[PDB]
Amino acid sequence: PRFLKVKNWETEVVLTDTLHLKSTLETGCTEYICMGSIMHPDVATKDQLFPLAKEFIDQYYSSIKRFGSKAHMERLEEVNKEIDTTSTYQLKDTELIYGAKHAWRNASRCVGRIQWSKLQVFDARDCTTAHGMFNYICNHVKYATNKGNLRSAITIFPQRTDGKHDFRVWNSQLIRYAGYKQPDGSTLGDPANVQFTEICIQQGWKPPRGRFDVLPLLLQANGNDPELFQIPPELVLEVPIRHPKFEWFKDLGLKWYGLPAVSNMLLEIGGLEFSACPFSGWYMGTEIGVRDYCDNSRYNILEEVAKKMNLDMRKTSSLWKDQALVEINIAVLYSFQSDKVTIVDHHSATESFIKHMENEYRCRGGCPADWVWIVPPMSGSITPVFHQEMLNYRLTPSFEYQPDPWNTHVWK
Amino acid sequence: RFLKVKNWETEVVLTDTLHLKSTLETGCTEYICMGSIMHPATKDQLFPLAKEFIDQYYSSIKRFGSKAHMERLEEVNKEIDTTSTYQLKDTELIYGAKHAWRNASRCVGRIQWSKLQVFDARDCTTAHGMFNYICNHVKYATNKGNLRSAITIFPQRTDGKHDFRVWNSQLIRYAGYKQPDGSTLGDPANVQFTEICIQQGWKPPRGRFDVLPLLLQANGNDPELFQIPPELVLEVPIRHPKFEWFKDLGLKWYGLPAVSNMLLEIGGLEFSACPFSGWYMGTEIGVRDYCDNSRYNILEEVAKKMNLDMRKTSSLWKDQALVEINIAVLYSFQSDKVTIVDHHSATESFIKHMENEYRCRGGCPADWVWIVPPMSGSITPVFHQEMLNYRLTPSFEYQPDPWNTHVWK
Ligand code: HEM
Ligand code: HEM
Ligand SMILES: CCCOc1ccc(-c2ccc3c(C)cc(N)nc3c2)cc1CN
Ligand SMILES: CCCOc1ccc(-c2ccc3c(C)cc(N)nc3c2)cc1CN
Ligand SMILES: CCCOc1ccc(-c2ccc3c(C)cc(N)nc3c2)cc1CN
Ligand SMILES: CCCOc1ccc(-c2ccc3c(C)cc(N)nc3c2)cc1CN
Ligand SMILES: [Zn+2]
Repeated sequence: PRFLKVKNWETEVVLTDTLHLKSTLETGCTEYICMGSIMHPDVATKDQLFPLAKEFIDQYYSSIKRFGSKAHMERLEEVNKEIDTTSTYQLKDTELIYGAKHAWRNASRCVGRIQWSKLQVFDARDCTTAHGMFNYICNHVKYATNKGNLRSAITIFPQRTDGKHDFRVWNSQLIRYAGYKQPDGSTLGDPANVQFTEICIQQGWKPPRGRFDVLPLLLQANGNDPELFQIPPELVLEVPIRHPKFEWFKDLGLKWYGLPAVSNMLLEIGGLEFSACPFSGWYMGTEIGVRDYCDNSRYNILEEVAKKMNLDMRKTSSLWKDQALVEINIAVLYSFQSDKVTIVDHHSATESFIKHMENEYRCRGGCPADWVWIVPPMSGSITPVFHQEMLNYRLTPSFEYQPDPWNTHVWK
Repeated sequence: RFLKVKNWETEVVLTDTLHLKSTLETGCTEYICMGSIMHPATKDQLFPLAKEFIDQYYSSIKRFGSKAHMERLEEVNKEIDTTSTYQLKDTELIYGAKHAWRNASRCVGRIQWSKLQVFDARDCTTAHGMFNYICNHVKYATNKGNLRSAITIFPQRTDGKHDFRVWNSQLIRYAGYKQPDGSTLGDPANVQFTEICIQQGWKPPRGRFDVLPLLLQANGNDPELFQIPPELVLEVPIRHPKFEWFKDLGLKWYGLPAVSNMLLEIGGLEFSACPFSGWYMGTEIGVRDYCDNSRYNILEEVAKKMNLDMRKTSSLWKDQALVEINIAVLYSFQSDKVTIVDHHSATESFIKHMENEYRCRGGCPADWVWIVPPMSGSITPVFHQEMLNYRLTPSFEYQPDPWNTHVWK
């Protein structure tokens, strides 16, 4: 079965996927089970690495329309000799850039991929220490932020060698707010970040103990113990959240940071593993997790918004949760737009993704897409991705999950 | 292998063993997942299918290996030998029909699966008799607004040239007419079937909420038209608890969702006509796609009457009007005492249902893509619930529309 077809049930457009033939790794599904809603369903040896590097180099020389050329054959022989004599190899700058852009292009869960070719790639493979990691990360944050006109970027630190000298960013994102578990069980700040917050304090961080404390960077170079650094506050662009109609919404005291920069994933290119590779874009409004904050000793933001809206909160069928959720998302978009900080709403983002997906089917022969993650977390059926059938499969280069470094790190 | 499913809000982990019993394919492979794709016998093949079903029936009544289990297997085997098919016992039909619902991975309403009223219509021979059985189904299931789940099962497929079919997609739906300009009077989802009914002799009233006639096919014959008696069709005028102008939109909907175009498979037997009904979850009610005027959706018109800024999508006017429409649907059914469930309560019930099924059955096949409601997904408890999807039998299946296969006479 060389071709697979997907249908859009609103428009009746049918697209034909051949790209899936290049899929490399297992999905977790079988002919008898689907694991599509499952969150996640020793270094490479010499013999394991030869074919993975050849596949990548072949793909690279095809993309630049030099497949089979003298340069292609010479590059292949060079890589083969490096693996034979050193058990690994080094990517050229061009291949690194190509590989990072294509890991984004291949990210089946990412709705923002129409932008994939504009990624700014910062080569930090000469970095040797956590201070140098901090320098690279500050420059990335400053460049990507661009005074609110956000630019997508990735910074790539040295690849894994024996697995005992890994570079890692222990933060899950470069910018996130601390959370503090109180003795009485309540949470101050962002509840998602309580474990990592406790690690930072344990490493020596003196917490301000506020609602929106930007966490320090915890940076690990060359397998050494990680080191704490404070991001300069002038580099952290933030948006106060207010509402175009509800005067009281600003009184909730909410703000969010402008730059989503995920820093705990692994970038895999040609069998090489870049365990420190923070990448950033701009937000879709629904992602901003200000909803889980506590306004007082007992109430969510969602509950507190509904209470200030004078909604009936005794029955679920009044849809007070739905009403409040819409208004919170209105406030997020209004505030970012008012402050001229790049943000995209879920209608625009999904409409762009469908245009992206069609272009990729036409020009590339397919587009791996994970419906469970592409459909936004609200108003699903009124966005164009809901009635769009998708095929999910794993192409390389790719971004991958990796274990939390505190679970594996051997402390010096 | 046992497979774990995790809820990422509660951290509850359930262990799935039931998927090891599934025998039908899902469409996915090791290299490609097709979870968002909508649609991914002979004498010689029938008895293994029948044996598998008879086995699980007698296992379910804790009489596996019993004398009656063996005799029934011997009876079914002889009957396939001599007649190329077999007939289910009344008890087996009821078990089979209930477990087809129990196994419907896309249905969020399955906490109710064992309370299903099963109507045996296997003695039916004509479209007039189908009409009678269907009228009795509608009347019983409607129950003056205290809706009750029911299925009516017509005779099984024989050689494939004598199928019983309900040509309607639901027992009760509104007509939809192609307007001279291009807009739509009535339900846009039903324009094609409406044209079929008009071609078949139906005289259309050409309003916004014309209940379609039943188009009924018995024994492979040409289908016949019938008008459901209007007093059997319970309807709810849609109004809003805050917006007094909502009732001026003139919208209404019918109370009884009764899907009639799917195929029920039990023990290798195929029941091509088997309309089943329950009650609505409010988000299902497709009143959103109606046209108020010559150019505007109900969604666009509701946003207008709400005085929202409709020039930019980031004002979220679509999301705001959608919530208000769904508030009005629920308020209206509740005000008229017609059974309805909101998507918060329904998904909460389904999580409890999963817990029950993992405890007593070792798993629950679930299709996340279809279980998560079409609005406010992540603030319902199913969003963060991992699910395993697999195909068990008895099951409800899709089948082609009869007007693509039927040869007229
Ligand atoms: C430019 C604007 C971008 C937007 C609007 C965007 C949007 C999104 C959204 C909404 C998600 C799902 C979020 C969730 O479920 O919580 C996502 C996931 C993801 N994005 Fe993008 N994204 C952008 C840029 C990027 C870039 C620059 C990269 C990498 C170079 C990237 C890689 C990924 C990956 C790997 C995932 C999946 C993470 C996982 O599997 O856990 N994105 N994106
Ligand atoms: C009792 C109240 C019930 C509720 C609230 C309910 C709810 C739902 C919903 C919301 C869907 C998906 C809707 C959509 O995607 O448009 C669905 C699918 C389905 N339901 Fe239920 N349901 C109920 C009863 C039943 C009964 C009694 C049966 C059969 C005996 C049944 C069989 C199915 C099947 C087979 C599907 C999937 C159809 C397909 O795969 O295309 N449901 N249900
Ligand atoms: C905790 C389970 C959810 O996992 C997730 C969920 C989302 C993303 C993610 C990654 C990159 C993004 C970029 C560059 C821009 C943007 N607007 N959004 C992003 C969202 C990562 C992970 C895993 N680190
Ligand atoms: C270790 C991180 C814990 O946080 C987590 C953990 C898990 C999920 C989660 C789980 C299931 C999802 C499904 C089925 C679809 C989707 N589109 N997204 C999901 C996101 C989010 C968060 C963030 N609260
Ligand atoms: C048109 C594409 C989607 O297909 C669908 C979508 C939904 C259902 C369905 C079936 C039975 C239901 C019952 C008994 C109650 C209820 N409240 N809802 C139901 C919804 C069927 C089909 C197959 N036609
Ligand atoms: C011939 C029937 C035409 O109507 C149709 C046809 C198709 C779908 C449809 C398509 C894809 C869906 C996905 C990926 C998830 C989900 N949860 N639901 C879906 C429903 C609905 C309708 C109802 N308008
Ligand atoms: Zn799958």
